[PDB]
Amino acid sequence: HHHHHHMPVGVFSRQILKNVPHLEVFLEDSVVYKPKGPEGLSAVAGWGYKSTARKAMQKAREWRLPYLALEDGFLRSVGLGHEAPPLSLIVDPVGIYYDATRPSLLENLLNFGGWETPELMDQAERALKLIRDHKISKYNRGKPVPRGYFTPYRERVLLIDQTYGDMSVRLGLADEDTFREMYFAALEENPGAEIYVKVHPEVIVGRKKGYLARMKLHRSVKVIREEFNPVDLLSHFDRIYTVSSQMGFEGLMLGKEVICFGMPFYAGWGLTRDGKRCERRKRRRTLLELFAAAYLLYPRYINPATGKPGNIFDVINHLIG
Ligand SMILES: Nc1ccn([C@@H]2O[C@H](COP(=O)(O)O)[C@@H](O)[C@H]2O)c(=O)n1
Ligand SMILES: [Cl-]
Ligand SMILES: [Mg+2]
Repeated sequence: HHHHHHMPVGVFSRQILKNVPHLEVFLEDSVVYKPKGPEGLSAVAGWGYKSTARKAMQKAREWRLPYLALEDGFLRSVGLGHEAPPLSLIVDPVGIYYDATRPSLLENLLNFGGWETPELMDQAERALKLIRDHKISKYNRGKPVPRGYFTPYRERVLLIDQTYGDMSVRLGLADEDTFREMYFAALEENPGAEIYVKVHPEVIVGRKKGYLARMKLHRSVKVIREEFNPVDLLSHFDRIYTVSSQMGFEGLMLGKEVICFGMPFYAGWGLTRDGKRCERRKRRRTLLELFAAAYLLYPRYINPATGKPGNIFDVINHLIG
């Protein structure tokens, strides 16, 4: 009893526990809704930058309590956010991975270490191979790219579109017009190539609007609105253009050349071609090291079969079946 406490985490939105019934399992603490004061609390938590989340941040500030930034894990589910609960959860008491304006737990892991062991790196190799072999991604919904869709050996590049309102854009040091710059930069650099734009799945299903999807591009540009498996789609390109999408890291995991126009969580470590700078990120990292911290250590996994705390391999085995 000396090594544990009964001090719960405060939240200011009932929507968190609604969308994540196993929230307390992820947090390893109890949750309480709208506490009137800090006494008895071990932290406050919020989801993204919605109104209620910013109120939680303010209370953390007021009360001098840690603020836990909660997000869906990098491996989330078989289905989009509105289809099922998340299979892993990111819980960041420092900042949040997509916010390049401050440190985050993930950035701290990458900068200063404390975790690189032969045993962990072996696990990372195993998990990375399984994800590549089984074409696993965040949502695991898309269909395969049929043979004949792409012309063999034809030069082509891929631009990744995102959802309007994505906080990772502006907190990744970019803005709405960065997507237009990314497009014309790709044109100028690849005069002989075909240009493909992949619309975000949430925009395909009509729940959100996109940046590039709303633009009027040259008729020769091929805008993809079919719901292809993203890692299957990526296999048909060598060079990827992205502002701040997680799909850029999925491309990096497949060894593609990733040109970043924002500063996402995986940029600034020496593995990407960066149009932005982040002086706070100093240590160079290999892909395996970046993957180990970002996918194995940083998220909190549940064993989908038991509802109890687990690891990345529990979710992988669940996604395969
Ligand atoms: N244009 C896009 C952007 C993202 N995605 C998928 O959605 C996930 C989340 O991407 P965002 O970071 O852009 O929301 C990606 O890791 C990828 O699996 C996609 O399939 N097509
Ligand atoms: Cl919230
Ligand atoms: Mg998203």
